[PDB]
Amino acid sequence: VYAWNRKRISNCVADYSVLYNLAPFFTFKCYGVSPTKLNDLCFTNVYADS
Amino acid sequence: FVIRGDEVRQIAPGQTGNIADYNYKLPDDFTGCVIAWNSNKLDSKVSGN
Amino acid sequence: ALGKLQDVVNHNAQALNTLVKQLSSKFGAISSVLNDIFSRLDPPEAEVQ
Amino acid sequence: PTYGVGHQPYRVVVLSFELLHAPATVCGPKKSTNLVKNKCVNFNFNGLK
Repeated sequence: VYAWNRKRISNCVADYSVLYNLAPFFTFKCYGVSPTKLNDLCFTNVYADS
Repeated sequence: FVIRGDEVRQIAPGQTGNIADYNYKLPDDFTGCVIAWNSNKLDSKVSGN
Repeated sequence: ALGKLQDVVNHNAQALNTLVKQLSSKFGAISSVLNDIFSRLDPPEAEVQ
Repeated sequence: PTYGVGHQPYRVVVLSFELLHAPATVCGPKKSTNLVKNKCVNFNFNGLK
């Protein structure tokens, strides 16, 4: 957590429905966007912090 | 009905999912209560239910 | 000389321009565009925005 | 592994976005339609409805 990994996501088409519809993740909590609307929107400045 | 343990979040209004879309759908203006409890003791078998 | 009539025309045009300008106000919401609000949030919180 | 819930290790991934204020490079699986001129249509350009 002190050296958390940041990955840039760009120039791809993302299907978040396969992430949402798969059931292993206990917490999928979104703040500024609806979970079900992620497939209907286009984004830039996408970052994954692990 | 009987579902999985992790699928209890999909029994809610406005949700997109597999049992939400193709098995049981709730309306946006739904009123009522959802009850979920574990049934491993009764609805499971060692050979596979 | 004709300041009173031009003043009335100015007030009406300025009131319309201010009324048009007021559409660019978030009013304490995440965005000032309604379509973004629909495209981004679930109906329980999008209704509030 | 012997500890109870609340102390077990959890993997957290934070997805950070920006909303519509730049040209977008990551999009959803929606298919592109043809463009029509001089007609009243309900359009969706990169999430802008």
